[PDB]
Amino acid sequence: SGFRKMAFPSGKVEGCMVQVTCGTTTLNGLWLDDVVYCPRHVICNPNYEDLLIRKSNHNFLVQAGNVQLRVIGHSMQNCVLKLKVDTANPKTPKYKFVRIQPGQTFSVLACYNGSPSGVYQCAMRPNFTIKGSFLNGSCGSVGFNIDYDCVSFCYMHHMELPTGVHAGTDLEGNFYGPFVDRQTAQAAGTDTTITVNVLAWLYAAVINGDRWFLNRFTTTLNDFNLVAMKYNYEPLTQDHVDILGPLSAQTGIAVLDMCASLKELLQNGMNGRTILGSALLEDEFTPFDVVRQCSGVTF
Amino acid sequence: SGFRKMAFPSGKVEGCMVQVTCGTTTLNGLWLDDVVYCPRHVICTSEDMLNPNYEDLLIRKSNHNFLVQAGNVQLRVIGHSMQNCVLKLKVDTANPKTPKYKFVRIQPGQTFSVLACYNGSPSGVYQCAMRPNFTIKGSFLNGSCGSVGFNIDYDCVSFCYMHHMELPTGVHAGTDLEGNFYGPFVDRQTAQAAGTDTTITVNVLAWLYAAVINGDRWFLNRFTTTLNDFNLVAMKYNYEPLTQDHVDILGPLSAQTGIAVLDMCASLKELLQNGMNGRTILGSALLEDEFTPFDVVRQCSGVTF
Ligand SMILES: O=C1N(c2cncc3ccccc23)CC[C@@]1(O)c1cccc(Cl)c1
Ligand SMILES: O=C1N(c2cncc3ccccc23)CC[C@@]1(O)c1cccc(Cl)c1
Ligand SMILES: [Cl-]
Ligand SMILES: [Cl-]
Ligand SMILES: [Cl-]
Repeated sequence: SGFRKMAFPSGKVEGCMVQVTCGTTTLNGLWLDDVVYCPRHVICNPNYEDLLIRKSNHNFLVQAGNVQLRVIGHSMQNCVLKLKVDTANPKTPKYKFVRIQPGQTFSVLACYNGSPSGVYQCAMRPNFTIKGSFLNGSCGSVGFNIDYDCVSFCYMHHMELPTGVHAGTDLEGNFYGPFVDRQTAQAAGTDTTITVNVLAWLYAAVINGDRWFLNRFTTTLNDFNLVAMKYNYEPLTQDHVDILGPLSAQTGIAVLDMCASLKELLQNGMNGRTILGSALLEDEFTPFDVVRQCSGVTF
Repeated sequence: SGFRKMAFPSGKVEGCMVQVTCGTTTLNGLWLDDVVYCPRHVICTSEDMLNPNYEDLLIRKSNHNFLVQAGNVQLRVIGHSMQNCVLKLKVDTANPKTPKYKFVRIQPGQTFSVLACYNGSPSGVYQCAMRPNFTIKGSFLNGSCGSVGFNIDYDCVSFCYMHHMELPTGVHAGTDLEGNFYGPFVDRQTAQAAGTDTTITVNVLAWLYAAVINGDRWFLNRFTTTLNDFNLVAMKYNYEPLTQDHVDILGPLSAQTGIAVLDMCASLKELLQNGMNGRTILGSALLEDEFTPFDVVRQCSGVTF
């Protein structure tokens, strides 16, 4: 029993975190094989090709623990700088670089000066930002998922927006969201609630014995989406209904039967009650996260 | 900016998790140097659990009855002893991944990270607090016994909890790493229940100071309170009494924000009376009590917004 916001074990990622320094800027890098990946803004309206051409290998100081790595090459890929080093990381895990979609969750290993400080779970919001917990010096911290023994790196931290939310790239340097890596007026767009995730969390509550919100009613996909659009909820697709199939079979509550429960919660509120210790509808657990936590999958 | 329920990086603890098997029972062990620590109920069957005589069950076991697996490697047990509700298995290999560590017993209200494990394999990490009724609100399934709670301030891991059981309300009970249970619990299948739980007042105040640091002040008021009047009100909402020690501990946060502890107490009194009226504090519609004053200082900026 119990249901917590759970992150993946961070050990395989901790063994990859390094400190990158260029002039006065210090941030975090990810050391995989003989390459250190970090935000390109470590070098400085920026013309990154012009700033980079003026740098030599010895201008980049890379520290792994109490050991200085020597940079033997450098290149830029989108908004990420790739620093070739002479030493392959002996702690390099089995890994892939994957780009995630809004609604997907991942673990973040927040780092300062190449040293991991904490791990938390979060979701890529529909507006492509993350509601993270980052201070200055956290740039280069990464987001990941673990599948069997393979680490899938999906996020690298670059900046904080004026509302306190965060923006970054995948490990190929492509931003999530209409953001740019420069000091200019940028803002998070209007956000929405991840509907399939709220439904998954309602199924996690039922499995754990919280059933007060269930009702005898069902709905159609179209009627549910007309209601959900009114409350700034993301549209629910047939793919989402299909993905919730296993949870629907385990609890005996059809997906549109759970949608009718959700419609009632949106129109009436919780009336002083809580679901899994929360007075708000939680949207940062995916259907797979619910299945994994209620089954004990290990890595 | 931002405020998340943050766990310590689990790598130093992952390298210590092993699987312990005795007969038909399998659970998790913590391998530090040449000793594997695990719940003593690994020697019990389901029937034994009503009134187990652990001394009588243990005397019938030999070293070779304990199977310890670290990854895909079998460790050899060369000795065994019981210390309170923990079994200590001496092995013939020191763990090369043993971090710098201490065993610490914590008090109610303290927080810690939990590395939940099944078959000696880590599955996830989350943040917890020792409730005032000495239970923890964890996420544990059968097979998670032996999973541990810890903190990693600096490079040293302080082990504070080892998981032993789930109570009928779905909450969890366990011991420190010397095998002493937190609370009035026993490792017996006897009728046991969590006592009435309360809210950790000093932690809610710490979290209100975190909200002020992150730029929010909507909940503040022009009032103050005496400590005694605050406690008379707090007890009516099932909040733990706030002591002079708690007021002292909140001193640094009070100095950073410019809000006296007793002025923050008046704000808490008003929130209890009025609710949030559709508003949130750090993204929550409930008052959060699983962040300590120390956690707030560790996570938040030193410069208030
Ligand atoms: O947003 C930024 N940083 C920051 C990142 N994360 C948290 C912060 C908290 C507080 C202050 C800054 C934070 C660090 C670099 C930064 O100022 C910047 C500026 C322009 C473009 C880019 Cl890509 C990055
Ligand atoms: O509570 C217990 N366990 C469990 C531990 N954690 C989560 C569980 C979830 C679901 C079922 C059991 C869980 C495993 C051993 C257990 O049945 C037991 C019984 C009596 C005393 C003791 Cl010390 C331990
Ligand atoms: Cl609601
Ligand atoms: Cl010791
Ligand atoms: Cl303590």
